[PDB]
Amino acid sequence: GPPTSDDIFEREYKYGAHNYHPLPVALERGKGIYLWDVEGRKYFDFLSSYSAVNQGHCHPKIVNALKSQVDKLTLTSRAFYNNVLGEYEEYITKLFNYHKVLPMNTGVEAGETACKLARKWGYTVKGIQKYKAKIVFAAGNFWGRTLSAISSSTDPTSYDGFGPFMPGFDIIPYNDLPALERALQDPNVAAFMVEPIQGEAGVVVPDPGYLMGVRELCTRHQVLFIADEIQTGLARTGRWLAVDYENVRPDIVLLGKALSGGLYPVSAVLCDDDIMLTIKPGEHGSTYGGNPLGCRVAIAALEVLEEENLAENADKLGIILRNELMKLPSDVVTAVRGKGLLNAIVIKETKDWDAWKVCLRLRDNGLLAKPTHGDIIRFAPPLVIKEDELRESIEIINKTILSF
Amino acid sequence: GPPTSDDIFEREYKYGAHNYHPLPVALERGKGIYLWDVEGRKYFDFLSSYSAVNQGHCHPKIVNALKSQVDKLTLTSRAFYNNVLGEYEEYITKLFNYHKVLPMNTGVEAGETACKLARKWGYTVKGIQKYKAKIVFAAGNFWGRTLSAISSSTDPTSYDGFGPFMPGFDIIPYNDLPALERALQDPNVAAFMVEPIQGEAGVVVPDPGYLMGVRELCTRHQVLFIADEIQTGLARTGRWLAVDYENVRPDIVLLGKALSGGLYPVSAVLCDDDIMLTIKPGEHGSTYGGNPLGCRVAIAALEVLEEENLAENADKLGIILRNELMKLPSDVVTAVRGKGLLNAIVIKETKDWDAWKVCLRLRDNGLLAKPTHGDIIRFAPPLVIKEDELRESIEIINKTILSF
Ligand SMILES: *C(=O)[C@H](C1=C(N)C[C@@H](C(=O)O)C1)C(F)(F)F
Repeated sequence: GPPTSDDIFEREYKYGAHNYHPLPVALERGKGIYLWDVEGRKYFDFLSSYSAVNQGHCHPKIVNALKSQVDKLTLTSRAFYNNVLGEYEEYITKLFNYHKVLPMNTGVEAGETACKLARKWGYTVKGIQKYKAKIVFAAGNFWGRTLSAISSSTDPTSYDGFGPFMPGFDIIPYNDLPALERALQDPNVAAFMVEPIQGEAGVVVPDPGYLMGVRELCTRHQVLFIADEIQTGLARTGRWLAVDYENVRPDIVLLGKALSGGLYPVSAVLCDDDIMLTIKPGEHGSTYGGNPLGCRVAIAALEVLEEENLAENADKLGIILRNELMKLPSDVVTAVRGKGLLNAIVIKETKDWDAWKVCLRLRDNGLLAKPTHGDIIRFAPPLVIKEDELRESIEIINKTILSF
Repeated sequence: GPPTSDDIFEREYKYGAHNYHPLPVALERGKGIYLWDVEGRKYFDFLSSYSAVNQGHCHPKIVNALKSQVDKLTLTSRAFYNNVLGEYEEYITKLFNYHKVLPMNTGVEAGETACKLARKWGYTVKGIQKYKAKIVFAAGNFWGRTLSAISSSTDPTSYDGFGPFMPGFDIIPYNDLPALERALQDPNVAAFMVEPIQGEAGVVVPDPGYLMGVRELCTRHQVLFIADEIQTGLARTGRWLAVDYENVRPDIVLLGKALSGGLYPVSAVLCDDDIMLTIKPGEHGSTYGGNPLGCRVAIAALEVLEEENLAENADKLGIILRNELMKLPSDVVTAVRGKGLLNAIVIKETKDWDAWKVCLRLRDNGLLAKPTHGDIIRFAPPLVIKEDELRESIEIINKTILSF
């Protein structure tokens, strides 16, 4: 017969690096909001592959886009033109209202690209002396695992044993406009990179007016505002971009994860000509960036978000979800936070009760969620979920919580 | 009607970043060794998407693996297990005879992973003081476009304007064993990372015995030998790994590009337990790394290379290609170099005549190649090419080169 779940666990333990400690579930099929493991059990997916499958698993429109293109052409490299890339470029730039896009594959590649743009613009436009340019980041940030990305992290698990670290990266507290203003007094700062909601830190939502104040300070001091929307973008928080809640237009927007509906690693860096064109031909690239197969699925993934009005659904259903989670007792859950369908709860963890235990029992009751800290659980189902599916999930959550 | 080639160029110029200056040809289909542009013209592909379509464009076996899996499950994220990853991990580790593999998406992510492994092993096993670890690179190296990767580059187009740079990277000449021996006197060196053939630098082939000498010096001084085979591996030079020509075993091997046959960004870091397990759960990863869709594609891509004996074909046909190119007059072609089907010619560049114009005319005569410097042209067709097709291509190259 086929492998069991324990077969799958031990094969990976023997032949794969040990860089992850996954929840013990061996999944074999996904469709829409549901996942199935190899034993045939069905689960509500309340992680959405860290918001990569906003459109649900294996969305038919995106799948058909991939199957149509894979028989024609999948990779020319950027040494030549292909017929798909410019169609995607015109589409995504008009959708988010920026001049240009630079295509990359993974989220951390988008962030590295943004750092390279900020520095090159800092030297060639702002007039910073080489190589004194600084980029400011917020404590709690997460944007990947390259040496550069971990050099801006305040989490020791990310950076311990991996130094020495990239110079020119400064860290300030999140949700702290006076701290930002102080940092931007230095004219060698080229950019501030920030998540409009910090996902990895525990769905940390900054105070109203924070994004508007970041925009005001960056513009005043001639500093690029880089908004990392790789997790928060693409309807997850109830808008095309989380910055849309305060009408804020960043200088550079990063997109990734759900840009492909989970079918292909596609990321994007959006900005206007005066920034984008500081990088000349030959000065930045990627083998697979902008390939025609990824472009076709990104177009379809974006079309799904717009056609099915998933931002409106995430906003309306997130209100219901937060409202129902807030009914849970306050000797069990200490806080409920989030926007749209990016939410989290904080449990009152004791010496013998934590969030990993809760998620194990949620899995036993047919709902998959992952804990982000010893006391925080994220709830992020695909945006295609309907109200009755959500209420059935809320039921599983309520029953699981108080069954402790 | 459909966009013309000029339409396609103009649209990318308007909506896409200008980080590339591609050869002006607009492809819409490819299969095997051939590409078709939107006007319907047919071309020999002598770039193979930088050796990512070693198996030829749209290889039916790889396409079938992608189409079969895209219906089932494409991305769970590493928070859970999927049933495919461990089958791939077992397959690739047994094929290359290393204990373990760490899956990533792009080549530069694999190189970043190797640098992190080297540093972590350097501090936790070798005993180097934090954070004094060094990694030595060879001048001319290329391993991607992150801030860390360009920090080791000697090509100003890669790094100029993008600093300040990552510390702890040292540079020595390529193909220079005395220089490596002198560099490895520093006990703080954790690793030497090197390409068995430098592709981006213009297909620079080191002297016989270089790789053996590298392995000897790295072992003698307790330094990790990291072999970057993202371009040279996977039958391109006539072996599973280019280091097989000298039968040496690196401590870490990097694979990328053709690991998917061009259908998906998949890369891999191979090494034994003593190195791999220095990275603990939660200390490294990637959203799309190890997803089931990429794994299914990679298994099929590797099976194609094995089943069709593409290494043997590249070895046999590459010597024919080089011998025929060497018959051109020295007034025109000053050097021919390569291994297997990774080859280049050096032309006698004048002020009126350069590699770009040769490649423009090659395109006019039905063959696509790209210059890597003003006087170097790479010739690297897919490894499924047949001898008669190669000889037809050689006639095109002869006619084009001698037509000036
Ligand atoms: C691949 O072997 C190599 C290239 C990269 N690496 C990135 C790609 C690009 O710049 O788009 C080209 C080379 F050396 F060109 F072949």
